[PDB]
Formats: sequence, C-alpha cells, structure tokens
Amino acid sequence: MYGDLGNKLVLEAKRTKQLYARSNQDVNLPMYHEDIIRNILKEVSNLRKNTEYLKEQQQLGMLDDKVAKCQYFVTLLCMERNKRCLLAYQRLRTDILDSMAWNNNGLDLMDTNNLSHQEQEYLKEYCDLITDLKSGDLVDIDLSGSLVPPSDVFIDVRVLKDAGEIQTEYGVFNLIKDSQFFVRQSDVERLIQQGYLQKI
Amino acid sequence: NDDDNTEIIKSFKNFILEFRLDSQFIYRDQLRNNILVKNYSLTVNMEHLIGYNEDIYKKLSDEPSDIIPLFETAITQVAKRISILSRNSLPTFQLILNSNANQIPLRDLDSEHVSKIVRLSGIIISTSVLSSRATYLSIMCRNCRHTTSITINNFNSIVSLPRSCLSKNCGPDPYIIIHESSKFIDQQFLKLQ
Amino acid sequence: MGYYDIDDVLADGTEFPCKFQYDIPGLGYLENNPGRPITKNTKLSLPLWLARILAIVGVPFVELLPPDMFSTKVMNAIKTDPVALDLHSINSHFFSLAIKWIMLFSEKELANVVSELLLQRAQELNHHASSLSIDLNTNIATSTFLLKLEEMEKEIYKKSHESYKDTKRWMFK
Amino acid sequence: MSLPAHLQQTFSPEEIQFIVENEPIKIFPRITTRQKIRNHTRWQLITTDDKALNNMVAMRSTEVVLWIALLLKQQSKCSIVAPQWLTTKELDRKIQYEKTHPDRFSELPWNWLVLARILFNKAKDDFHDPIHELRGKIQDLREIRQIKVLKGLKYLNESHLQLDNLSLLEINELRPFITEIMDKLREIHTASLTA
Amino acid sequence: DAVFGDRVRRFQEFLDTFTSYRDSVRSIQVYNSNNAANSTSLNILPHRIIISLDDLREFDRSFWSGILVEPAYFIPPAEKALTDLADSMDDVPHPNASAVSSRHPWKLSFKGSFGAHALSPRTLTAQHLNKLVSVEGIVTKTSLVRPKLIRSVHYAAKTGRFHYRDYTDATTTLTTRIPTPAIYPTEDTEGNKLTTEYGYSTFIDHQRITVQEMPEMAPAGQLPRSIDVILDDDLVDKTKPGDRVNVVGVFKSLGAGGMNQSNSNTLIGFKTLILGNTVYPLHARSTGVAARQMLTDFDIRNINKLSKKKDIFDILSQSLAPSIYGHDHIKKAILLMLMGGVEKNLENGSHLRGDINILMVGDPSTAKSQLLRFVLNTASLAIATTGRGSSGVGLTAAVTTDRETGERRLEAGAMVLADRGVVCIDEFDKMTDVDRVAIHEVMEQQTVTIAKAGIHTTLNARCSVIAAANPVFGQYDVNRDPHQNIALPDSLLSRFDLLFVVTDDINEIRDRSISEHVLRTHRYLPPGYLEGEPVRERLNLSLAVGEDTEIPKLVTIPFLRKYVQYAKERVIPQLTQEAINVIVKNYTDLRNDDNTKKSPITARTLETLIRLATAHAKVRLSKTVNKVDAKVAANLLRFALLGED
DNA sequence: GTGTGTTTTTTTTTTTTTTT
DNA sequence: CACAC
Ligand SMILES: Nc1ncnc2c1ncn2[C@@H]1O[C@H](COP(=O)(O)OP(=O)(O)O)[C@@H](O)[C@H]1O
Ligand SMILES: [Mg+2]
Ligand SMILES: [Zn+2]
Repeated sequence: MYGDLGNKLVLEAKRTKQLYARSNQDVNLPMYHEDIIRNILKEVSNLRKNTEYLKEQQQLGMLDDKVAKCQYFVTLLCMERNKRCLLAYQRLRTDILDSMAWNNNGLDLMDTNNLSHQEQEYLKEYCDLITDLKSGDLVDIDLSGSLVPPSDVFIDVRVLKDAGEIQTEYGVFNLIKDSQFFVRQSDVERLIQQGYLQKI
Repeated sequence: NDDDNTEIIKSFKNFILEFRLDSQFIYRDQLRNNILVKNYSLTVNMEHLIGYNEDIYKKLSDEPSDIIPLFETAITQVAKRISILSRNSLPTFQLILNSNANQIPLRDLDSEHVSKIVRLSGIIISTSVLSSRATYLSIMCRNCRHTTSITINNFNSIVSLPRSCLSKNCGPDPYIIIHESSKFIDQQFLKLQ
Repeated sequence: MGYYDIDDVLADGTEFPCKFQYDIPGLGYLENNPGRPITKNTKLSLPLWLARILAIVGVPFVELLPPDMFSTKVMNAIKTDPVALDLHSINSHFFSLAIKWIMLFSEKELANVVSELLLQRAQELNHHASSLSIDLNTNIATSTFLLKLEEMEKEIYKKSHESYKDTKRWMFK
Repeated sequence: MSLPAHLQQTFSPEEIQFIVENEPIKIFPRITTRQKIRNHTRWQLITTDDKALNNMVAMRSTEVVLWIALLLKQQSKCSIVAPQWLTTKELDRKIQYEKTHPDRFSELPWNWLVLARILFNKAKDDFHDPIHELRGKIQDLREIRQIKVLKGLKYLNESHLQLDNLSLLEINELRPFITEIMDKLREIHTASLTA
Repeated sequence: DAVFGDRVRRFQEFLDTFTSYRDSVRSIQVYNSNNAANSTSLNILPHRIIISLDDLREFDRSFWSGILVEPAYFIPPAEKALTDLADSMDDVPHPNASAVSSRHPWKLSFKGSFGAHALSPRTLTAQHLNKLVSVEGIVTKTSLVRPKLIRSVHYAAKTGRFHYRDYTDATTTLTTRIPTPAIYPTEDTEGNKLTTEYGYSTFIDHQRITVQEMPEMAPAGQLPRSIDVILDDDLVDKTKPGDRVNVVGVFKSLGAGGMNQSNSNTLIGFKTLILGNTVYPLHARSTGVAARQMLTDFDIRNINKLSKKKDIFDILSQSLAPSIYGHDHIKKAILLMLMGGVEKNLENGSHLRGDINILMVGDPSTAKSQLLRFVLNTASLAIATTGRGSSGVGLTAAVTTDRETGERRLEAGAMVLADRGVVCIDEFDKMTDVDRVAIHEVMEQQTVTIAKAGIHTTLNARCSVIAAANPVFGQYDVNRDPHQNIALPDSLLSRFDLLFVVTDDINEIRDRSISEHVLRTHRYLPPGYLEGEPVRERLNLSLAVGEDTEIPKLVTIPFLRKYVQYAKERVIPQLTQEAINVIVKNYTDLRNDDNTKKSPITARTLETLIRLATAHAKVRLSKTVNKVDAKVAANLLRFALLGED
C-alpha cells in the first residue's frame, strides 16, 4: 500500500539487530540508507500535498464529511505508520551508536562514512556528554570501566602490540613484544581494552 | 555367568558415573544432553575407557559381541538413575564408539580378526532401505496360551523361538509372534568399497 | 507492545482479509484503482495496523474476516500436536498477531488454545536450550526443531541458551 | 547502550560469584596478626569489619569475608574450613531427603553450587573428605535438582509460582526463560480479560 | 475383555454425542434399502463411516490417544460399537437369507489433523509400528484384485444344520490370532458330511498396492522409497498407478524375520506394511486438492459471468503462462488442447478422435520445454516424457510378472496411464525410431495393441499429445523447406493438428522487452520469504487430512483449472451450419492456394478445423459452435501454417 | 511317532558388447 | 503350515 518502504527499512533494521546481536564482533553500523529515507520522505511529502489538495478541494467543492474525513484520516494514519517505521530505524541506530560509544570511550574513537551527518554530530556530542558525566561528580569511580567483577587483582599478561615504553602510575612498563608481565589488573585495564595485553 | 555380568555392568556404571578429565563429568553430561533431546545413545571415546581401566578395555576387545550389551544395559540403568525420579518404558540405548587405532586395509581383513574390533576406511557405494529387527518380542504359546516376552540383543553370536512349551505338550513350535505388542528398531545395510 | 519493538512494528504490517461496509469514494490509492473508489461489500487484504483502526471507527467501515492462521483447521492442528507444528511456516510473528487479535476481539477460546500451545512448546524449547553439545576432543533434532519457531521463540531460546552456556562455561573454567 | 543486552535483567555467573564472595566463612589463619603487648598496618576496611583480621592468631579459627580468605589462600598464609554441609554424611542425607520427597527441594544454603566450585578450584586440599567423591555428589545433587525443576516446569501457571528452597545459581540461570514465558502467559490472559 | 467392552461403550457414547454420524449411517442404510427395492442398477453404498479425529479428541482425549498410539486395541472395539449402533437403528427389513450368514462389519474411516503421524515412505521409521499413521505418495504398482475367505458356511446333509467357520489372517484382523489352515471342514464333529455352501460363505476383495514418496521431495542423491499398502473390501480398485494419494492406516509388521532356526545368524528383518483405513486422492500437484476439484456455486456463477466476456479466450490464453513472454498464439493453442473438442464414436467401428495433438519445433532456449513443464503443472492429467529417456515397452505396456500371485501381467506405459489426459514429450526428435511407431499408432487411432507373451489385448489411450522438437541442425534453416529441417516422417507430422515453428530471431525492441520481462520474473520474491534467503521446501501443508461484468487482466491458476474442468464436464458444443460455411470455405481456399504448396494440407486439416471450432465453442461455453469459432480456428491454423498473422 | 516335502521361478525387457 | 512317504 504505502508502508512498503517503511516495512523494508524496519526489516533491514532487524537484520542489523541480529547482525550485531551475534557475539560481540563490534562491527561498525551498516551504511546509512539515505536512499530509503529519501524515498519515504518523498512519499510523505506527496501524501501531505494530497492532504492539502483534499482540504482545499473540499473547501471550494461540495464534499460531505464522510469522504473528506475518511481519506484524510487514512492518509494521516499512513504518515503515523511511516513515521513510526522511521523512528524505529533511527532509534535502533542511535542505541547501537550508544553501545559503540560506551564500550569504546576507553578503546577508540572511530569508518564514520556509514553514519549521516546528524548521527556523526550526535556521536561527537555524546562522547562529550559521557566525559562530562564521568568528570562531574562521580569522578572518583571510573564510569567507563569494566562491567565484569574484579575477581582477581594480580594477573599475568603478554604484549600483543609493542608500544615501546609507557609510564604507569608509579613505575613504568616496557611493552616489549612477546614479553610477559605479572602485575596488577587494576592499572592495565585500559591497555588490555585498547588491545595491547592479551592474557586474561 | 550372572555374577560376572553384574560385575562388568557395575564396573561400567562406575566408569560412566565417575569418569572426568577436569571438574566436568563428560560422559554424565553427554548422556544427560542426549536424553534431553530424546537421543537415546552415547558416543564413548576409546582412549577415555582405556585410561580409566585397561582391564575393562581388554575384556571389551576380547569378546566385544558379549561385553557391549552389558555396557548398554549399564547405560540404561544410569539413564534411569539420573534422568527419572525413582518412585519406565525407556528403550535400550545404542552405544557409539570412537577410536584412534591403526586403520586396517579393507583387503587385509582375513580369517583372523573375527569377532574382534576393527577400524578401517572406505567409500559407500550402496545404502539399502531400512528393515526392522525386533528387540522386545511379545510371544504367545499356541495351545495353552502361555504368553511371555523375549529380549533380543541383536548381536549375533557366530537366536530362534524356544523349542518347548515352557508351560499340554503344545508342540515343538508352540509360539507365535504378537506383533501389536512387540518392539522393533530400524536396521540398514550398507556396502563399502 | 512498546512503540519501538521491532517485532511489534513488523507484526503491525501484516495483511488480513476484511470486507467493506460502505461504498467509500476516492480510496484504492494502491488497491488496483487509485482514482476509482472502493465499492461496498468488497473483500480486500489490509495491513493489520490500519485494519485495526478501520475496524472500530465508523457501523464500522471495515468488517474483519477470520484469517487463515486462526481458522478451525489450524486450531485443530494446534490442539492435536503442538510440538510437531511448524508455526514459523504459518507465520514469523504468529504469537504477536494472536495476542493482537484476541485483544481486539476478546476471543477467550483462542487465547486459551494459544496459551496451552505456548506452554507445551516452551517445555520442548527449554529442553533443547539446556542441552549443550560437548566436544570430546549441532544435533540433528536441535536444528530440525529450531526451524519451527517464530522470532519470539527464537529470541527466548537464544537468551535461555546463552544463559545456560555462560553458566556451563563459568562452572567448568 | 550503557548496559549490554546480556546483562539487562539477569546476572552473569561472574556477578553471582562476586555476590557470594561477600559471605562470611570460618578459616584458620596461618599467620598471627595479634600485636603482642610487647610497625604494621591494619586492614581498616569499610565493606567489612577489620577486628578479626587485626586479631588473627595462628591456627585459631576465625570468621572473615570469603574473598579476603581467597586472597590469602592465593598464598599458603591461610586455610579454608569447609562448612558443615560440605561433608559426605550431610550430602548423603540431603540425597536421601531429595529422593524421598519428589515435590520439594532440599534445604541447602542458597550459594552451595558457587561455593563448591570456588572451594574446589582454589582450596582443593583443605577437605577431610576425598574431593573426587565430593565433586561426584555435588554433580549428583545438581542433576537431581535439575530433574525436579523440569517436572515443576510442567505446571507453569499464569498467576504466580513458588520455587521453595531453590538455590541461587539455578534461579539465575532459569530467570530469562521463566520470567519471559510467564510474561507472555500473563499478557495472553490480560488480553483475553479485556472486558 | 472388560477393557474391550469399556471402549465399546465409550465409543457408543461418543457416537450418540455427535448425531451427524448417526444421520450418515441412516442415509447410507436408507439409500441401500431404496436401491434394493428398486432394473440395470448396481450402485450400492459401502458399510464405512468417516469420523473426524478432532471431535473424538474433544469428547474423550484418552480414546483419541489410544486410537493414535495403539489402534489395534481401540479400533476393533469402535467397529463393534458402530456395528451394534447400526443394527440397533437398522430398519430391520426382511432378511435375504444371506446377510445373516454373510457378515457386513462396518468399517471405520478417519480424517482431520494428524500432526507427527503425517509422514512419507522415506520417513516411515520402525518406531511407528503398531501406530496409526498417514502417508502421502504415488501409486506405482497395483496387484490384481483377489478375493479371500474370511468365513466359510457348510451344510450338513444328515441333520439339516448350517455350520460356520470364521477364518482370520494377520493381514485381515489387527489383533494377532492363530492362523487358520484355510481348509474347509468337510465333516461335522459327529461324523456328518458337510458340503461347502458357496454364496453363504464370506469373501472379501483384497489388493496390495505400492506407495512411494514424491520424486520432488526426494533428497538429493537418493531415489524415492516405497511401502506396501493392503486395501481391502471397498478400497479395492479405488486407485490406479500414477495417482497421488494420502492413505491413513495402521503401520503393521509381519513375517518371522528368520528366528525359526532357518535363519539364526542371518540378519534379515521383518515384513512391514500398512493396512489402509482411508484413501484421500490428492492430485493436480496442488498438494491438498483432488483432480476432480470441487466447484462452489459462487465459482460456477463467476465462471458463467466470465463466459460473457468478449475476449475471455485471450484473457485465459495470456493468463496461462504469464512468466513466458510472447508466444500468444501458442498459448491459445495450448488452452485449446487442454480442453479440446468432442470425440465422435461413430457406428460401423468408425471413430473420430476429439483430442488435439500439437508438435511445436523451435530453436533452443525458446521456452519449448518450459511450456511443456507449465502444461504439466496445470493440466489435470499430464505425463512427462523425454525422447532419450523412453522405451516403447515402458511407453505403452510392459509384460512383467506378478508377485502376490506369481504369474504374468501387463503394466501400463506412459500413454496408457495418460488416457483422457495429455502427454508432454520433450526432445521429440531424439525418440528412437523403433518405438516411434507406437506413438504414431497412438496418435493415429488412440489405441495400442499387444500380441506378445501369449497376451493379445488392445488398450485404450485417448490422450492429447503435445511435443517439443528441435531442428535437424543446431538452429532452424529458413532457407530449407520444413521437411528436411525435421528428422521425422511426414506421415508422423500429418496426425498432429498443429505444427508450430518457433524462430529465435534476434530483434532489438523485442529482445529488450523479453529481457525486461525475464528480469521482472527473476526479481520476484515469495511472500513468506526474505531477500538472500534460500527457498526451502517442506510441503507439510496437510494440517488436516481429507476434505478438511468482472474484468480481471489475469485469473489465478487454480481458478483457471476449475474453469477448464467445468467446461470439459458441462458444455458439449454442436457444430452449426454457420460454422460449416466458414470451415468449408477456408479449407477450400487453403487447399488450392499457391503459397500452400509447401504445406501438407489434406483432409486431416478439415478434421483439425472441426476440432478447433469445437474447442473454441467450449471456450465460450456455448452448447453449439458458431461463426466466430470457425473464424478464430481458421486464423489460428493460417498462423500455424504460414505465420503471416 | 519323529521328522520330512513340497509350491518354486528363469519368460520379457534393458543394457552392454562385437560384428555387421 | 499338513497330508502323504
Ligand atoms: N519468450 C520467452 N519468455 C520468457 N522466457 C523465455 C522465452 N523464451 C525462452 N525463455 C527462457 O529460456 C530458458 C530455456 O528454455 P527451454 O525450455 O530450454 O527452451 P528450449 O526447449 O527451446 O531449449 C527458460 O528458462 C526460459 O525462461
Ligand atoms: Mg527446453
Ligand atoms: Zn503351551
């Protein structure tokens, strides 16, 4: 009828949902489907023009309340459904972007071409908001820290990517590749998150 | 023979209930999962049985055709113990084996190796349709109407209807198969090249 | 039934058989006659989200007919063998549409049947979910049963099986 | 999102382990922190009481939080004492009680599975009983309780449910399934009762 | 035997609960009584009742579960209860002195949902033994109908007394009993000679057919598997080889499986088969409907309304194969073939066939095979054949040997099975010449003859033949006459009503239209399917077993099939003088025409014109042929010969 | 009275292979 | 299987 574009869009959205649902592959968002967005926007614009057309033709012409009410109501419901499909797709993209931002605030700030300009600006400001929340009052705790319980304090690790020498809180770590440390898990969480130390 | 059968059955039951590599009773978990999906079978790895006790493996490899049914009975008893609250009608489980022994060439099979365990390879060239072999056989005495039941191992030694009435003479062949009460299983014939 | 439920959004856009009650003018935009109106007593398939509103506002404009999925044949099939029913073939979102139809019609018997079906299939899907394959160094029944599940059953199954796998992994680590 | 999907409404087994880690247990200190009448730093914590830790005496049983005991057990500087329910006799009695009553669960401590796993992993040599038998009996109890749970599942009504004496780990592992099935059954009934 | 009586009484209570079965029993009894009271009449109703499993489940779930789990202990009590109910409400008329002796047990039949018991011969595992199952398949082999004794009646001509002896077999009764030596007792217990009283003894018709799964759901790399079914009493001769069917019955097991000291170690299994209780003839490849599709009054009214459309012929022709671009006149000829003209059974042995046989020869990849595939998928009775994959013995009749009796028999070929149907022959030019004379005789006189193996018979195959052919070269050569371009005798070409030449000439606008149409076809997505998802097939749509003006551009295929069936059944057009003038004028003009020098036009073309006119009158549903029919037939024939328009 | 012995079949129809 | 050897 008229919701076919929104139906395809929400089908693709659920497809992306299962895509990211599997494991924790941390894949980037699929490219913004500006094509379907523009198509459904053109459909909505044409239906809005049809509503204005029906209104003015009822004003000038002699149309009973029956047809004028019914066609206008049906078209309004059509915009309701199409807007709901667009809202669901955009909400999915926003929530997955939130996931990427929350998990990767201490990991990396990254292919942005898959996102629209509004989404890119949203991510850019949302990182700022997250940092503001971390530094506002709950600064003593790390809000972006690991959500797994700290079962053990001292662990051994192996250097994946050689980073030369990095100053830790008190001493210093010589991240020689293929070398194993046995140190506190507390001060190496960020390095493991980035992908430098591997063992547990 | 009953005492030896009970000894072997209890030993195999202990092997199933106790065998584990590291904090996980592998065979217990596998049996439970197989029961969960109505898969009344169990894949037993040979190195595991060998490591548990070499005597059991030797007794198995000497006369497999007689040892295996006792193992299946022990598997059924374990299934009843750890899948049904005491205080039935569960089919006898089918044993599946996995080994790493040297694969004997197909043409190397000879007058020896008879009734032994053999591992080999090949290519399937013919798969016949599924016939039916009876396991539970309700049987009826012809004249005095003395109904009984028979359990078939399906492991041919190297079985027929009893040649006596067993409680007037009723003839040397007084027994007829009760088809609507017996139990059967599927059997398939393959031809390897 | 939340607004942003993807499953709910997909379930809303499902065609349902329904006859008309008025010779309404000017409709049929994509119903085979854009300018030509829609006649009275005309049986057409309409999306559920729109047919829901069209079935209440009016004598209502549209009279909804019982869909094939809730015909007495499917009811008898459900009452016969709930476990061996390929509900995914009937529809990918059968339970949500059943819920919506019952809510619209207050049809208690359909709800009573679907609750029993859900319980009986929940038993089997929990049986499958808690069954975890262990490598001695994907069972046939598991996969041949998983294909007969709607997305919600496939979602409950995924969540429960993930919980079971995490428990097993932690226990034997 | 801030909370990952798999942590939405259930606890990961690591979270259950962490929660159970705060239970107090009795241990034998292998050191003696009792500062004599005749420096050193006290634990002076805020999640628990430091009084016992500052006053430990070698081979004198005290009670401390579980995770501190495990941290000490990383060295040979302590020793874990198994609770009274971790004896072969009590496990056998619970087995008999379970086999006697098919409709009710045993009165085990709520954290028995996780405690058994932790003690077996990190305190494998502090048991008067053969550990190879304790593991088997624990597994048998787990299987029996699973069998009971499956039979109790066939009575999933739409109003409520009573899972009496059930342990913590089983509840945590069964939460996503039962709490979701129950929701759908309630929703169906409410939709039917829309009059 | 208390459980037997309890089951009997619960079944009778169920029967009283649903009085519809009582009404059906009453109707059958009164129909039989009226026929007996009324002459060249032989139609007698059987003693069988069809029940719905759903009603039994709703009434007593325990009884329904016992039926579907161990029917051997639940159906005999139900049959006894039904017999008692029938006798109780029986009209108690004057006995025939035979029905008292000749028992008439009332058989049971079932319909409705079956769930996991709806199986196929491949999936019929041994676990379903002694369980009532429903299996779908194709009838392939049918043993000869052979009556067997169940009850012998004897008269003692020393005491004037009648002694009956009931005979039971494993294949007759569900419950196992001691087999009877099948010997008539010639002497009474008190030394009195007994004479076997035939006619008062009771015999039942028995048959043994073979049901195999669909070739199309047969898994890759595997041939279809088959099971043996034992139809008894009414069910004999209700099916023929090549029929799709769904049978409901008990999966029983027989034999000794060795176990007799004859085979102690030998690993032979047991005899497994099905005692059929119900037969439902699903057909037309629609998976759920019969070949004789039921016609609702609304459908008949719509058919009558559409018959008043002016270009209904063109609409139906175009609606045949929408996915096949162009070939409009070919579609018209196909529609004419599917529902052809009248067959004239003249006197003095004269016979004028009414079927239309068309040979269409064309370039490769011109949808020649796809048109035949569509006709196969659409026609009520269509049989596929390949010129390379066919032998004359396997095409007409094969002299095999029976196994139930153990003696010679004939089995129908590809065209005998297609009697009153259509045979689609692909790779027609590739057929063997030695077996090509047989199909020539078929299309000549609609009958085959066999004079081998001491069998001298004449079978009837009144089929319509459609053939697809390729030129002698890789492509057709328009520089050569249409005799050397075809490797078939002109006598063989003559019996065909129409010969259609298909040329794959390379156009640009037409090629663009064809490409666009083919791409539209290839981009089609099934409704219940997603993009990038394999189109899996299960076909488990048997959720229940049994019966359980307007101007549209294209009609649905099942509706078109219903229209074709209704037209074939109802309207019998009569040729008219107004059509006679047009037909004779066109035949004369075509015969003595300069451009028709290369044409084989003879008197057979007049027969083709008459058949086409009758078929076109059938299209209009007119009970008489008219001028427009003759004009359209002449135009189509002129297109077939010359191709100008 | 213990234990036997039948009835019991190689056609016609495919497929291959060497000559012709 | 069962009647005849
Ligand atoms: N007129 C047409 N419209 C659509 N498809 C066509 C047409 N002609 C040929 N084709 C395509 O050619 C393919 C092969 O046709 P085929 O039946 O093999 O013809 P032939 O028997 O002449 O070789 C089919 O898949 C069909 O889709
Ligand atoms: Mg072709
Ligand atoms: Zn006896």
